[PDB]
Amino acid sequence: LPAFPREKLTLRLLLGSGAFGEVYEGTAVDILGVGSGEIKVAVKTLKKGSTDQEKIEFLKEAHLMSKFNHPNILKQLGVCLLNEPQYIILELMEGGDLLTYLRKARMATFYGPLLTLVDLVDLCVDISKGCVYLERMHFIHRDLAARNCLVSVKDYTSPRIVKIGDFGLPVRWMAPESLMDGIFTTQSDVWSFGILIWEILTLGHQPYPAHSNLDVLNYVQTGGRLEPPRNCPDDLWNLMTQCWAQEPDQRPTFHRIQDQLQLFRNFFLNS
Ligand SMILES: Cc1cc(Nc2nccs2)nc(N2CCC[C@H]2c2cc(-c3nccnc3C)no2)n1
Repeated sequence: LPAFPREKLTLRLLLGSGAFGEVYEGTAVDILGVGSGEIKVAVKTLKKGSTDQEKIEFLKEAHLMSKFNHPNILKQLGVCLLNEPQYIILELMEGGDLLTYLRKARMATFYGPLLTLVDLVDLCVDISKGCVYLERMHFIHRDLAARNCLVSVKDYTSPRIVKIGDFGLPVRWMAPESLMDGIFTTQSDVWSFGILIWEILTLGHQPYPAHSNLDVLNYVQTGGRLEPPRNCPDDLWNLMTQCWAQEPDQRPTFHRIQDQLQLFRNFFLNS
């Protein structure tokens, strides 16, 4: 657990209060090493006067986050758990959640979307590399969706990186086995990854839009799948359908998904 002195941490603005207590944008000194300097950070706080039951949950969250060191997984830089309020220090993803970033790219201008197909494919590659790491760690996320991913930039012209954020009812993202049997495997995360790349390729559309949570479980259990995104490339729709195979055993691995996305990216770039 990366113990960090709260004296080297400064809280500057409030990002929100949708987790344990509040999330702050701040700065940390020497968090990446003694002479590294001041770096921008996100700070997950646990409210002072929190119950023992809440402290243990915060401690669990810090233990899970300490296991992840990958460019496409949100990184925990340090923790302040000796005193109250408790802090979980994270790398700052200034662009916010991927769903909002996608929706704003579609709904901002008249000329066209602020994200091209090649920008979208690179978002899929970034997420799939994060999933390969998780599959290798034998970690099952349980909630892979665009709302649970973060973007490093807020603009649409700078180089960007998408990271898998907060770790796991979200019915539209759940595979059929999770819905009826409560089975949660890396192959059910593969189902969710296909839902997330559909979200990316539609620039933030809600899956199964005409349907409700009860209609979704009925429709999906009986073989019904999402309609293809408008002008979606064939090889991307091929991989999306592979991810939604009724049997988890028939669904491809994350290592295969990364290769197929990489092969499509090369096939697309050569044209
Ligand atoms: C414009 C911005 C940037 C940012 N950046 C962050 N960077 C790191 C953690 S939060 N956060 C935010 N927020 C708005 C709500 C509160 C805070 C937030 C979002 C997340 C998050 N989201 C998706 C997946 N996983 C996580 C942990 N956590 O706090 N708005």
